[PDB]
Amino acid sequence: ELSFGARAELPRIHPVASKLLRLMQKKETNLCLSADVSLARELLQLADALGPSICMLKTHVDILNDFTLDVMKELITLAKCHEFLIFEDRKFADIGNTVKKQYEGGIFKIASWADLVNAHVVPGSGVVKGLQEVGLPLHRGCLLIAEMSSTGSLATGDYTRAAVRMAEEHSEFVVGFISGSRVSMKPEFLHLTPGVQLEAGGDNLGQQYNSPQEVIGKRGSDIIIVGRGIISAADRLEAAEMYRKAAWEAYLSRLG
Amino acid sequence: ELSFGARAELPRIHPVASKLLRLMQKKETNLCLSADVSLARELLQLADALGPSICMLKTHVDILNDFTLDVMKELITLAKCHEFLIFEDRKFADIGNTVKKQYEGGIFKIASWADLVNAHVVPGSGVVKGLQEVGLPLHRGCLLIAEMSSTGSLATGDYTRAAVRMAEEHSEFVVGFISGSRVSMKPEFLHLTPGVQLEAGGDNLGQQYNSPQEVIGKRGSDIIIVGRGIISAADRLEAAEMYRKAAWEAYLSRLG
Ligand SMILES: O=C(O)c1cc(=O)[nH]c(=O)n1[C@@H]1O[C@H](COP(=O)(O)O)[C@@H](O)[C@H]1O
Ligand SMILES: O=C(O)c1cc(=O)[nH]c(=O)n1[C@@H]1O[C@H](COP(=O)(O)O)[C@@H](O)[C@H]1O
Repeated sequence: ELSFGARAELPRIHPVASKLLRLMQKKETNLCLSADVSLARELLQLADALGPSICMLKTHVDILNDFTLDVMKELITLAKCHEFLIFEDRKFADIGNTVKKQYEGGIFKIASWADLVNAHVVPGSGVVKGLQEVGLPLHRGCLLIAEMSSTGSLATGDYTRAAVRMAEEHSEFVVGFISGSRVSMKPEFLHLTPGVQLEAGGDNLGQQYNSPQEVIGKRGSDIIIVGRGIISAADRLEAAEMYRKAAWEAYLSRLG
Repeated sequence: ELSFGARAELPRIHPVASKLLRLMQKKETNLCLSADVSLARELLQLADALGPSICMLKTHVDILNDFTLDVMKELITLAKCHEFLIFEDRKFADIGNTVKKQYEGGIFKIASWADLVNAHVVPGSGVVKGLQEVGLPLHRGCLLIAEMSSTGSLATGDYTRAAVRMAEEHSEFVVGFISGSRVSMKPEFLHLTPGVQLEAGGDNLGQQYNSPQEVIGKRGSDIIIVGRGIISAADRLEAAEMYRKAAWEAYLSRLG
């Protein structure tokens, strides 16, 4: 098993994955903050304070009450300053012709500011083809959703195998997965795992939690995605540091 | 098999489905226009001119370059005038806690203006639970995506059966399906079918077309969803009338 720094140099590595893996090793962080807030001021204050602790900030641009492209300009300034990637968790899931417009256009112009986006594989490979026609020219990457954290997920068995095949056949654009575990044996592919908290539990709407030690150490994922475990805490900086140290040590102990 | 007008009166009918079925029978239309345009002025001129020919106008609010809630105010005025429902084709596909915010909030406030939305079933029933916590109080309905028109779709076999079970277990909010065919034997549930053109063919990004006669007459669906077959035509009104007459006759001939 290679370190993040060595994976950053693999011959078939995507440039976006390489940039991410380099800053993960430099900063000793494999934490992605899920910045699940409705106010731009809160998003930007979290990005500034937690920027040093995170490899990635995950957005849902469509829950932000005061979205403007200028808010995203301020977010890019913080991403550059503190060295993290921006991941818009848009979960594209339409025919190729539709997702290309959803990615490039409308009010959000997601491709103009998002290093990474993600897509469901259920529509077939046209979803990836459509996104890549915008994303390849704009030097972006994509994650495919191979497994989900929620109760009753149908992303199991043959579905997960289809997501891995799709990623591997579109390596020019697909840089990894949203998954609960290592699903690809190819080290060029990132595994990002949501549904993470230090304590056992869930929410009232089908979210299920596992610990950083379980998903990084035992299940072999690379990055934890954490929302409420940080966002709902009083001291979001110390919460981020707890998650960072947990995920980083779990990674180091798997490397041996 | 019951007429649309008789289905509108079924004991377990959802009020949104009832309203739709009534106006389909009154206007002799089972055509949903996929208003896949980037300009508000074009969206509104299509809605006004084609309103009499359609039972439903399907939006992708996130490809509209000049979206404002006022544009949607003007669309509701046309929907009320000409009697059609508004369907935002958002394809919610996240955990329940996230989709409730995506549905109610952000810039789009989808639940404030959309009669219908749709959701993927891959995350499990939490997606429906989250949406219904916004949509039930706002008297809205939802369609579940049981089958898709695109090449390589994984929405087949057990997946489609899971979508039908999920819809049937959430009939307070779920009013039907996006499907290629009749998938539910319960007549209270609408079947809407995209991937429709009069001529054989497809697009370059995995879209596949079938005719109105095939999907309404042979496959037993209720409503055709048509985008480019109308939108790319020179005379969009005459194109809409051709699709309307095709879908309506296919429906009548299945009734006998
Ligand atoms: O794509 C995602 O990040 C995602 C996939 C998934 O399977 N589960 C999942 O929870 N998510 C997202 O990750 C975040 C989880 O947030 P918390 O449950 O608050 O930690 C939310 O923003 C979800 O939308
Ligand atoms: O939910 C949808 O309407 C949808 C589901 C599906 O399986 N296939 C599909 O084409 N659609 C949508 O229906 C429309 C099809 O447009 P045309 O291919 O131009 O007729 C697009 O807006 C798609 O996003």
